[PDB]
Amino acid sequence: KGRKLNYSVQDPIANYEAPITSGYKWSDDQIDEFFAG
Amino acid sequence: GISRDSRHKRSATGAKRAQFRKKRKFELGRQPANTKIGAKRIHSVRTRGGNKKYRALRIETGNFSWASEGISKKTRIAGVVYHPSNNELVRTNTLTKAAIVQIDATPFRQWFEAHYGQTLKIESSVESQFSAGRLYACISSRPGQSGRCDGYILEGEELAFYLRRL
Amino acid sequence: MKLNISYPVNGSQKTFEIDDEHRIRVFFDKRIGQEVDGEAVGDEFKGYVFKISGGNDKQGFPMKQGVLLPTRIKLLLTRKRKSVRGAIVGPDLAVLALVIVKKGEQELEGLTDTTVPKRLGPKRANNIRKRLQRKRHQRALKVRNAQAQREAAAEYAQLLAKRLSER
Amino acid sequence: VLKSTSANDVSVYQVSGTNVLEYQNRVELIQDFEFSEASNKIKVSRDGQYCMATGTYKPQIHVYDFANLSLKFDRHTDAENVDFTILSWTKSVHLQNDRSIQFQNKGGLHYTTRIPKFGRSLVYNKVNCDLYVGASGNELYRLNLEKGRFLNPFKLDTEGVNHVSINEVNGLLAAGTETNVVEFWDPRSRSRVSKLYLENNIDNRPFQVTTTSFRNDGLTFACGTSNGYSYIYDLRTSEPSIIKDQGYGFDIKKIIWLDNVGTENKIVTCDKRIAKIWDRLDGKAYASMEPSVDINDIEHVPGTGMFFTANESIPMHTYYIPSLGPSPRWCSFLDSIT
Amino acid sequence: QSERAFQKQPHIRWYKNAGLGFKTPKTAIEGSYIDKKCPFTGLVSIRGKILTGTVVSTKMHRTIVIRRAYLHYIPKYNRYEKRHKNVPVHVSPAFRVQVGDIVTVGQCRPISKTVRFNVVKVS
Amino acid sequence: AAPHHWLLDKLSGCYAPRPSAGPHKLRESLPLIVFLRNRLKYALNGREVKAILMQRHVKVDGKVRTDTTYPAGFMDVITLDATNENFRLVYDVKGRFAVHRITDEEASYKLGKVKKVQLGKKGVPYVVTHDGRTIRYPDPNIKVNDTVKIDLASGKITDFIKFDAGKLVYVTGGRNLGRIGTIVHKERHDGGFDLVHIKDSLDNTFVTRLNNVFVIGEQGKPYISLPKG
RNA sequence: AUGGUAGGAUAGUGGCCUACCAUGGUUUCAACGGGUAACGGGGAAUAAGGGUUCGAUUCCGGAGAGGGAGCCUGAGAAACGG
RNA sequence: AUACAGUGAAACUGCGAAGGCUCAUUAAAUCAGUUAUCGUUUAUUUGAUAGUUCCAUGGUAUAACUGUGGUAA
Repeated sequence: KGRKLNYSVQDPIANYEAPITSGYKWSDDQIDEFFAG
Repeated sequence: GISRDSRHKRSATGAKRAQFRKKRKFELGRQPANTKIGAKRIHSVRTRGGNKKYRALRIETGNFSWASEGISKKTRIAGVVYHPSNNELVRTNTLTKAAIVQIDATPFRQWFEAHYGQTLKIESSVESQFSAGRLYACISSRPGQSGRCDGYILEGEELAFYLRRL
Repeated sequence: MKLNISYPVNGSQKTFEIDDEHRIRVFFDKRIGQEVDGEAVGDEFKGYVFKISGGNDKQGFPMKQGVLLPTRIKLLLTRKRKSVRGAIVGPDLAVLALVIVKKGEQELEGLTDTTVPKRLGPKRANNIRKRLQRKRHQRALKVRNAQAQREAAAEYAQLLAKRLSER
Repeated sequence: VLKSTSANDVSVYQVSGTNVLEYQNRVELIQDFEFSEASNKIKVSRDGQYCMATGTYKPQIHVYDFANLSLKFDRHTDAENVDFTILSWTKSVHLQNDRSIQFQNKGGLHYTTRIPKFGRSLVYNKVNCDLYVGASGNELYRLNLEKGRFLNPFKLDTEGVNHVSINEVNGLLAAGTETNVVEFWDPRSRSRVSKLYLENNIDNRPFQVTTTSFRNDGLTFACGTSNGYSYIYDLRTSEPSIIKDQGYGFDIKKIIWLDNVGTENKIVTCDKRIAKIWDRLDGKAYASMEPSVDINDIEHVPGTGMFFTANESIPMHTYYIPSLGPSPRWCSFLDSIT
Repeated sequence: QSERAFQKQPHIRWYKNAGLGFKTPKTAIEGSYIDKKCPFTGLVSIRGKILTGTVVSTKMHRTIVIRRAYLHYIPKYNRYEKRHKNVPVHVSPAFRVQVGDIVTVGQCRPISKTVRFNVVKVS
Repeated sequence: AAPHHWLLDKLSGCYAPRPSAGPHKLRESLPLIVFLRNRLKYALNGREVKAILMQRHVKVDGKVRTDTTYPAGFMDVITLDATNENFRLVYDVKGRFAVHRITDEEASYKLGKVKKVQLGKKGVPYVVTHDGRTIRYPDPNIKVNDTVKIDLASGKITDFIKFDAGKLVYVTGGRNLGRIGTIVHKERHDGGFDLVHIKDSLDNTFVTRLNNVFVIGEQGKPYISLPKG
């Protein structure tokens, strides 16, 4: 289990991308009233 | 592939501060060509003068050998069920050396009916495949180096030697 | 535009500087190999048909037969990035090459009525139409090579047999 | 004028087939489209050019510029690939047959990391940026591109997963397992929401679901199998489905929608030899795309009616449908030749 | 004697002899042990030089860690500081070597990263 | 830039002649330019030794072999047509190449240490020597380090000298290089310092290797003639 | 990390790389680590008929052909010339 | 010398260049000798080393070359 699942932090991917604020065009209330069931 | 050198790794003493060298030509690791089933395509690569090397990727016509008489005859490939040099290799169904792959044994039927007359002394758990058609057989030749698929059939002892495993 | 035209069997070829581009516009958006009529490029050459065979544009860049995209693009040829114009002919060709495969209604005092001959007759025997002493010596040296080597090999294998009998 | 195969009252064309006067009337679209005797996986980027085709022996990356009709480069990667995605333009992430993951850049090979078990699929999340990678076993991992950490891997069932996909407009993480359960996780909560089971009427052997897909309405889900049987799903009475047996039926690998061009409610299915296309709400085949060799996978270019396969031969086939749509702006004389 | 797959067998029960003054025990000529890299049946051939010494540890299987103290005529501080050496070595079906046990080995065909020697004698 | 064996004077030049490839190794041979030009001095420079090589006077091992850097190693009988020059060159007692002059019945042959006997292909016994004369079919009792006698008109072994205790041996290699006397002792070890030991004027003792020693005859009767002082 | 079994790649030997397994291995008989008159040293070599550590040379370490990356050629290369 | 016949610009060919500067500091891992490769590659050097045949000579496709041209190149 040596090289298997190193839970470390890696240098070039720490800022490889950037997030997005709104993201999903739905609402989270639309998620809840989408899969209530 | 990458390499063949001890310089990138530690010895039996535990050393450090490697930072050694730009890797040479003679540390040449080529890419692992996982040979599969397809239409027969062998890449003719060069090494060490005119040392052509046959890198087989999609070979079919396996020359598999009847064991008790040693009759290497031509057949097709189905799939490897057990090969724990990589247990994902049988999930992806490739074809490497020392794998146990299945064969439609119809030319072995033809040879038995041709040099014995009748159809069916040989073991019963391979007589079941004599009847059905698919027999287990293990690859001997190296398609990644010699480009060929040769092998030997499973007959009795080696059969149970693998059937108790998987 | 300039139109290079070639009558191949007579061996004739000449360029013609044709202005007045609505005569030219018959060739537009027709790639290499597709034929054409004389009727919409000219009136004085009617019943004419030309298979186009490429052409250098202004800036001299050639077109290779059958890719796409009648602007210029950067491909990999005999392997390095060479610039090559697309096979389709548009408004911005300098010269355009043509092969006339049927004479129509007017004789041409450049193409039809004047012609050149070929170069020179054939040289090979079968090309003119359409040693045995070496065959003696090859066979004699071959049978002599056999009668030397394949006898000398057994002639020292018998010496091995003498050593084995004496041992 | 390129020849057309017979179909149900409809026409398709191939460019760069096994058969494709012909030398002097060549119809070659993309120069140097041929690989080393097979093809791994082809997909077209989000913008209007730059398609990427993974390699076969000494596997490469093969980015083709559509506005140059030829090859840009071929980064011979270290191992043979199975799955990758593209992250806009120049960045892309790959995973090979061994449990390693490559990050290609403009300069190429920005990093090589690994996952602890052998992986089978990768998808990227546009929202908060964590790639989900499906592998063998209890383990569906994350590599977040925000801060480069690892995340608390998603606990699966026994054997594993063949394909993972997230929904686009709302994010519903699919994971096609082996025991017919589809295991929908929530990309918000990092927990399960449902464990939907797949049924049939033939039941040859215990099939495994191999292909998952969604579209940009966020209500339906396209499901596959290891038998050649397409499935549709909705939340509306989610226990049954509509099914599609295919006439050969080995393993369907690519099921993709037509949710961004005209001639709507249509979907492409693709198993090992054939790729067909049918309509929703009836289940009747619009067309099919029978090549001369097997198919490793396919892809469909957005906005227009063309398809790009990755197969087991030397070139790759492109399939143009002049009834589904036109040919794109960089192929804008395909409608003039055929 | 079969705890792994892939037809554990000799590779052409089988028996040979390296010669050169080293015996082959009768179970290693005709016995059920496979002798994959034990040089008496083996696949390896013998060459090189032969070294002798006692052991330190035989903890893992197919690892015989020899010690080798030897005389060297030191001229610097004119006294002999005592030598010590180590070498890992594969097993043989002739002696379960415990602590002590001066044994000797012959050079052949690198088996792991650091072993070129395999046991040929116990005394 | 020179070795010790050539007897090469230091006031000669800057670049030393590397021998080309050939029968013997680089480290146990002298080429023809350092033989003819600056040892027994039939030339004055490389131009005229190439001139007499183009004239083809040299007849080493019965063949002409017109080359400047041809590596004449141990006891290749250099034969020169004018003034019937027959030269067998052996080792002296301090490491150089002593070139003895011999006669025609002695230059009609040479001898060679056998290196290995092989069942190579198709049932053919097989023998090699330091010039690599792969000659057919000796007796089965050719061990390693015995001595064949080459025919030098054809290639066949004519006589054979068995390596055992009580044979006249020549040592070419290590710190015993070029000694004769072959009897104080015999000691075959199992991988090194294994040999037959050689006497001196006071019958001193010496240690060498098996491959660094090879037999030339018997205790008083070698059919090679040897130089003296 | 240390070894075992098999495969991959090799010019082939080789945990060189990967699956599985065992928890090993070096060390006070000096492990592993600390620096320079490591522009100096180690015979690396010629020695000179009196210069006694000046006094002949091979090599400081590996790289580089604007910068990392990928590929190709050849008996030999990750080419001063693609 | 009425199918070749000497000078020979420019083209194919055989080979040529067959081993040259600067920059950051490695403690028998850089180096030197040595053991071995039935554990391996090898142009050139050298010695050796080939046995299957039913009812007078095989095909177009490219140069150089001519000819028509484009482009500032």
